Amino acid sequence: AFDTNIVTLTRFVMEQGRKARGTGEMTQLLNSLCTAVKAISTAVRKAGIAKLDVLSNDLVINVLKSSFATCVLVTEEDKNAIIVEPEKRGKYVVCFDPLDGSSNIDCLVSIGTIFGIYRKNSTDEPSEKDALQPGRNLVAAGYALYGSATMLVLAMVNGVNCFMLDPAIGEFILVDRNVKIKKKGSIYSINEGYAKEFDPAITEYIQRKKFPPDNSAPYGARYVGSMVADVHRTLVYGGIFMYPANKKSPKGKLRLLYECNPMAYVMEKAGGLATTGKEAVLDIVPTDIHQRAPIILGSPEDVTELLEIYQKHA
Amino acid sequence: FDTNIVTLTRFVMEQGRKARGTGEMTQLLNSLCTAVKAISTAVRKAGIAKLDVLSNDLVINVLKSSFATCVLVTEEDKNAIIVEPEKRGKYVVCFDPLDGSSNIDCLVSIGTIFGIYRKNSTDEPSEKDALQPGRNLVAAGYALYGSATMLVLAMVNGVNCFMLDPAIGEFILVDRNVKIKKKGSIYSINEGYAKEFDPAITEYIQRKKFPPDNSAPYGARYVGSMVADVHRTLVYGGIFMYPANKKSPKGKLRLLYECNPMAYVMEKAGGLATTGKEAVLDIVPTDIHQRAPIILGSPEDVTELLEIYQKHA
Amino acid sequence: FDTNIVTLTRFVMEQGRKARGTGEMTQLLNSLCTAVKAISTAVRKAGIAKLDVLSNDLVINVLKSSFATCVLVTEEDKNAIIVEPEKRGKYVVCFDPLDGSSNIDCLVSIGTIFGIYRKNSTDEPSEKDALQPGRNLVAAGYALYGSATMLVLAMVNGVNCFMLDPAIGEFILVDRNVKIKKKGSIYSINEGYAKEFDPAITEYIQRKKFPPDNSAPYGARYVGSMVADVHRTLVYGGIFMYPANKKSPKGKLRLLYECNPMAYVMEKAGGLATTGKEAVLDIVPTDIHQRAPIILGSPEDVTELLEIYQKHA
Amino acid sequence: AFDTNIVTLTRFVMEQGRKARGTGEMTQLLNSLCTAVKAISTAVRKAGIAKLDVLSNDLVINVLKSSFATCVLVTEEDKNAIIVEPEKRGKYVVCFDPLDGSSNIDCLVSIGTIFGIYRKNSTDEPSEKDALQPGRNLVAAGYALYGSATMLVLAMVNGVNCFMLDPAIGEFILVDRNVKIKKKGSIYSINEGYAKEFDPAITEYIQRKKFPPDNSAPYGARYVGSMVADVHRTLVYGGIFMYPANKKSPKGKLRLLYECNPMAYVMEKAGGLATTGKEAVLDIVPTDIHQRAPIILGSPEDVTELLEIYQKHA
Ligand SMILES: O=P(O)(O)OC[C@H]1O[C@](O)(CO)[C@@H](O)[C@@H]1O
Ligand SMILES: O=P(O)(O)OC[C@H]1O[C@](O)(CO)[C@@H](O)[C@@H]1O
Ligand SMILES: O=P(O)(O)OC[C@H]1O[C@](O)(CO)[C@@H](O)[C@@H]1O
Ligand SMILES: O=P(O)(O)OC[C@H]1O[C@](O)(CO)[C@@H](O)[C@@H]1O
Ligand SMILES: O=P(O)(O)OC[C@H]1O[C@](O)(CO)[C@@H](O)[C@@H]1O
Ligand SMILES: O=P(O)(O)OC[C@H]1O[C@](O)(CO)[C@@H](O)[C@@H]1O
Repeated sequence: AFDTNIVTLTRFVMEQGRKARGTGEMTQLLNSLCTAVKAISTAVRKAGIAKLDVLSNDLVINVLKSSFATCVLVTEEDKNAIIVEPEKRGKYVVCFDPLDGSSNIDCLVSIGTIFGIYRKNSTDEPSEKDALQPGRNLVAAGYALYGSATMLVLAMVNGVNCFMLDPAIGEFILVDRNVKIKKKGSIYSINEGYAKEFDPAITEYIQRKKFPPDNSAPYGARYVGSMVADVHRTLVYGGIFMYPANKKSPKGKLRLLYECNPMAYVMEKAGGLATTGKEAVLDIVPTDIHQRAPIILGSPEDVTELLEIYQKHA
Repeated sequence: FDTNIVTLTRFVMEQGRKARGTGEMTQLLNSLCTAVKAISTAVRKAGIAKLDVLSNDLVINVLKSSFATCVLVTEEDKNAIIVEPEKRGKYVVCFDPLDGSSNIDCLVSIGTIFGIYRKNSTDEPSEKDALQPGRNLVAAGYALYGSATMLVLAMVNGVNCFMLDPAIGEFILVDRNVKIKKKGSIYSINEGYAKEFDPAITEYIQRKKFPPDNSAPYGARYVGSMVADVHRTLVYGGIFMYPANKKSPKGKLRLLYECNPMAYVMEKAGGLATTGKEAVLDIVPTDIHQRAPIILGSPEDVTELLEIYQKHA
Repeated sequence: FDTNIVTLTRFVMEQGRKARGTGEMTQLLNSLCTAVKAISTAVRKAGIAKLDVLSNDLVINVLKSSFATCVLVTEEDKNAIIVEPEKRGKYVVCFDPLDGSSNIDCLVSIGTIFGIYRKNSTDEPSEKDALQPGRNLVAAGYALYGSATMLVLAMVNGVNCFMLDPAIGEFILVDRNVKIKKKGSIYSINEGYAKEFDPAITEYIQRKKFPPDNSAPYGARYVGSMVADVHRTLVYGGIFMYPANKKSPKGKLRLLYECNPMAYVMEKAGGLATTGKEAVLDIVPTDIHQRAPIILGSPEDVTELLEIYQKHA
Repeated sequence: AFDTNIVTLTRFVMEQGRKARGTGEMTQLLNSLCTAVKAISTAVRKAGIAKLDVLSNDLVINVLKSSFATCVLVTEEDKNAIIVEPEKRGKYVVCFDPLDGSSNIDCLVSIGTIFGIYRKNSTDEPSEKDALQPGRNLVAAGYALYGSATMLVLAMVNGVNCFMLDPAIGEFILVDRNVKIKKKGSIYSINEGYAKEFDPAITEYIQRKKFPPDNSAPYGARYVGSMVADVHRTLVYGGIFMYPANKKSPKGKLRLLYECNPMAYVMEKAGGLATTGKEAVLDIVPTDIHQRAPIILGSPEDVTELLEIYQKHA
């Protein structure tokens, strides 16, 4: 044991970013983010022995500004975009959900940090307009799951890679390289306590998973109620995850910039699909930083089956 | 930096003192905690570089070494393990060393479940000493390997929750005399089995989604890991169900080391635990690996479901 | 991933079983290990963001809570602590909770030293029960907080060394029945006290540097922390000295909780421990904070120095 | 607790290196080195539960080459300088002692990693000649002490800073900023088992510390027998550390490039002095990568007192 050739997230992003002639900024940005992720992981691991959304928020803003790689930051927590001080500005726009579903801590349900990184393209002064790009423009996106293990999943133009935090050295080690989702899965994930408010396409799809017409075995249902936990299971095991709109949350619950679009970019770089039920989530041009969206994502055939049922109903 | 920390060892030692006992339960839970920490560290790095097997070996070894056990029943072993005379003590332990190990690929929280009986007869230790009603467990609980490692322990005196402090390797008392909510707002079941359900489960699920008294509908959650789902049911209230579907008409979950521990914890917290026909804890087992249907959780929610079972007679 | 790990708790429990005892020594060293891990974590981050005090409070609390002690003697406390009747057990423990705490500024390895006696009288617990010859300790040792945390434990059966595995928070048996080398090649003393030495220490130091039989000279090492210097003397052999200099003419180090533990460990490993006039362990103490001169280490090296003390009469 | 504004070694070197318009290479180099330091720290912390000089060596070479910041590496272990593959070359020369005094592990004596970093100045092809610069040219030097805590001490042109590894997050936190050694100390550190072979200046100096002519209190002696442990005590507490030549190790024992010169640069940036007894260690132009040297270092007045005794004797 004592491996002499550790592949850390920093080393990985460097061996790619160097083959691309990049300015070192991305490595710094993500190395910073990793420091915040280990700090939150440790706090969550001791939380009952020991508001954490708020402390997590502050920590992520402070390591991102000190990376000297960012210029506009968008949080769930902060009402308006944070524009970084000129001395510390670099060229990226980061949109992040710092501690997704923090009420789930009480029940020890695995929660996560979700992030999306854009490059600032304009010549003008950093404003929140720099944050209003469609998901399609993301240069990197991902999440950190704080579970039985801490996994950082990073998607960049070349594919999805998983890194697991080795607790003894405080480093994310590359554990799965260029991940791809199954074509067709066997689990559907949706909160069925909203049955009453679902649209017809949704309702027909669930019945087809439970009562397969085709008289195969019905799908298994799974719903942790933590988006990072449910998307991680959908990525490694396959299947479909659905948070559509239901009358009483008419534009969906999840936020387009820092929950839906990071997950949709990961899904797509893994060979999966992500849609509202009408358009692809990554093509939506955002008009508000806290804009909400329906999302259905997962294995290509499963999503395509629900898209055909949506087509049928309009 | 807190100087009078209550650890699981201090806690169990002071309760045992009141029994005017031998010290054997404290030796036992002390050893079990060593195994729990080692499985926790293993799951935390399961990826960097099967586990159910090592977990099984580890729990058996630390328990044989405690000088507190005489019969051991594992999910992994066809027959009960009888402890060597020189290491025998008075307890029978039935445990599931790493429930739903397949779940580790997806980072789903899993855990160790255990039930401890006292051997009461004078003849040689055997499987029959483990074939007691769950109502006769002297202690039970589970360790959850999740974003934090938690050990929940129920004994005659209540349910207490201990969190592993990873900096000093000790389980610290963080929650005392846990009691479940009387009525919750979450139902937990694998609805992919919908065609396989019976009339009462099906009518109950339906009235959760479409509430007759025009109430708020229940939220649904189903992690797919018994320890995670039951832990949320304990701290948040609600109902968790794994009834008989026709592919598992006795139920899926095993009575001695999955259903009975969890049911003993639920009833100690003021919750209820039923098959839909009898109390889980009052079933008299005939095979150490027999399965049972389970419905457990907040009292009003489980009663409601029991009233749909009997309004269906 | 090793499934039958020998922890200090398993080790002490199986030896105690042979005594047909009460289980009290195991309760005691189990609690002391909880305190040792917490002091270890504290020293490892002493810088990020006094400690002798918290260390002292922590050792007293875990010991009062073990139900195994009745008198406690600390470096930090003017008088012996008598344990409350409801928590009293049979042992007297004298300990130094964080020896040479000033050394932490320089990252010098420091440690906890302890000696355990059995209270033998029938009258109420008092300081007099701690005023026994070191020869009558039933167990002694130290925990070194260094690049690794090590607990060295000596009891009637030998010296064993246990290393803290920081991933599972358990002390693992890594070295069994440690015996010192008969003759070593390192002498350890604070030579800045050179004018204060006596004739025999001065002639001995001189013959280490300029060996009369034209031998190899000894290496000198002096960490300035009793636990580090004595630990190197145990694993590597040699001699360690803190004789009386005229500013400390009784010696500096305290008999009950620094000299006697270390001397009991040395004699159990086959080493010797002297003041230069008597065996340290046979001194009958009159004050719980009295000091003594100490010279301990490999048998041939300590004898040689004893022959320069008597060739000086 | 849970501090939201953690100052890590990476953040520190970045906030300096950015004010200097540097290429990001130094941050990468030292971030790499920190990964190797945490890995060795953890191995040493479990060594008895569990050649490590050799494994440590390999790990340090592999993280340095992957930093894309180095071109020539010099180790105690390897006979000749390691020239890095063109794809991975950057501009620094690193000379390192990977696990100083590894025999001291058996006795749990604190040992360390020592490093010196030069910039390659030549226009020619990386060779070991790039490593043969006098200590005066070092752009950064330092050490990692694996003790009761792991401390990384880093000296750069601006001063000496201490960082302590926080074990829970795997990060070196800045704990002492712009450190300076005491002018005059009260401890002298030398292996006096060599008394017989010392030169007259040394011998006179030790007697003056034990039998102060001036009839003050004699100095205290301390000698751990681990250079990193003894230099760290000399830096924080003051005093003098001496490893001169004694007949049977006639050019000193310690190596000029990766033991003496990193320590001499730290001492001097802390306001201390480091000398052979004849010249300043940092002005010696090395001719062999494994060249040995006398070194006496510590508080300015203490070293100056021994230098005057050396002057007297020639
Ligand atoms: O209770 P609901 O409405 O099903 O919410 C679940 C969703 O809410 C969150 O907890 C926060 O958005 C997500 O992690 C998850 O996908
Ligand atoms: O020390 P003993 O003999 O094992 O007795 C402990 C008994 O006390 C309890 O801890 C509660 O009084 C029980 O769980 C157990 O049966
Ligand atoms: O996939 P299913 O059929 O819903 O079963 C999940 C159940 O099985 C297990 O994975 C193993 O018993 C449990 O942890 C869990 O409650
Ligand atoms: O369990 P008890 O009564 O405390 O006895 C333990 C005794 O056994 C030993 O561990 C060795 O036989 C002693 O150190 C101690 O006095
Ligand atoms: O500075 P001195 O006088 O050599 O004393 C060092 C001794 O004092 C202590 O620091 C405290 O007793 C010991 O650890 C050590 O052996
Ligand atoms: O035994 P000696 O000759 O005093 O050697 C001590 C020196 O050797 C080393 O162990 C290795 O060079 C150093 O850490 C230390 O300064």
